[PDB]
Amino acid sequence: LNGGITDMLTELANFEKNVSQAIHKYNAYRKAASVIAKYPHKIKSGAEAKKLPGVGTKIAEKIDEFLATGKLRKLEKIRQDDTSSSINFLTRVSGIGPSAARKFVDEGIKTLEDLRKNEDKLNHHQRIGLKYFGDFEKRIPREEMLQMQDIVLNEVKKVDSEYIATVCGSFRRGAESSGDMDVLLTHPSFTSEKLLHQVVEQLQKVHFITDTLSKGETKFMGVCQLPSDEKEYPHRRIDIRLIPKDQYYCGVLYFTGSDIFNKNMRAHALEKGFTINEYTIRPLGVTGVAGEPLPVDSEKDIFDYIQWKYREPKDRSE
DNA sequence: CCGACGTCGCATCAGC
DNA sequence: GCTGATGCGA
DNA sequence: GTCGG
Ligand SMILES: Nc1ccn([C@H]2C[C@H](O)[C@@H](COP(=O)(O)NP(=O)(O)OP(=O)(O)O)O2)c(=O)n1
Ligand SMILES: [Mg+2]
Ligand code: NA
Ligand code: NA
Repeated sequence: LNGGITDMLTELANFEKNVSQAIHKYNAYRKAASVIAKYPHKIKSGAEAKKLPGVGTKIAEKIDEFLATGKLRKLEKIRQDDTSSSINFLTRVSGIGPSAARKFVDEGIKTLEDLRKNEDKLNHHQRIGLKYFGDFEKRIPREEMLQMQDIVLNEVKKVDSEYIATVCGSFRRGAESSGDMDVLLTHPSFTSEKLLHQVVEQLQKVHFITDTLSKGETKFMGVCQLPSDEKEYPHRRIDIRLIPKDQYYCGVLYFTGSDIFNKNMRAHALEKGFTINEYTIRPLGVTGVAGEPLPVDSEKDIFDYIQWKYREPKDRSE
């Protein structure tokens, strides 16, 4: 409905993050683009827009300019700027953030072609990002996510039948496609008071996991691909997080999302005397002092503690 | 007016 | 060599 | 850039 406005605010958001290194301004523009994306009328003026939470004076002014001229001078200008447009573009490679993109552009390295002929100036993550630049920008249809899930749940059970693994994120909520696969792993032997490596190893042995971005005792980030004389599947981003059993369901709730649904839930639990981080749910004592983590054995437990009726993953976009 | 705005695991760098 | 900081993508 | 104490 207001596609021109929300694209403009998303573009400005990227320049803030990537060129100006102004992360809070990036988040501001994104919040503004979001609140406007959901607004159920075609906007007529910046003043109409300013009524929304996240839209302030300068964005109301920007909308005014867009509506009257169909563009924004400042944006048109930065788009045409070689240095800035190249900086913003390089950050599309995974592992090249604002700072590595600035340095490349400083020394004349501006395009994927230039990155291709300068491998030795790329760290390991950035090579993998460049290798899969196009793949990493595709979404994953549900059907492939389900085949991916089949492999992961199978290999994980085969390594030790007492692992518990859950694929979270937009997939756990039932979305028709997904940007990545987030797997949450726990084992009854691991609580708060080798397990990851065994799983990653087995997924590599069956050639499901094809590259490693980073790997510690608790978190793996990397790349995987379904088996193929039909055209091969795109490489996909996979994360595997190993979480102590007593924190597993807080992890699951959180890494299931949505973004927005998380936020309300956290707020609802405040205005109920509980604090929910990704790890624990804790009570707030009569003056804001957090007490001990409360036992949690399922998602539902958390929902009870704060008297909300267990909400299905599919019903969690807010 | 003026500070918050999410917090953290891992890879790699910067300082010693 | 060791420790803390910073970049990055969550 | 926006919000709010
Ligand atoms: N800023 C953020 C980002 C993520 N999250 C939580 C909720 C998300 O569903 C979950 C995973 O983040 P995500 O993978 O970027 N988004 P999600 O999987 O829901 O959708 P897609 O990856 O399919 O685009 O972490 C959050 O609470 N705040
Ligand atoms: Mg996701
Ligand atoms: Na990047
Ligand atoms: Na990016």
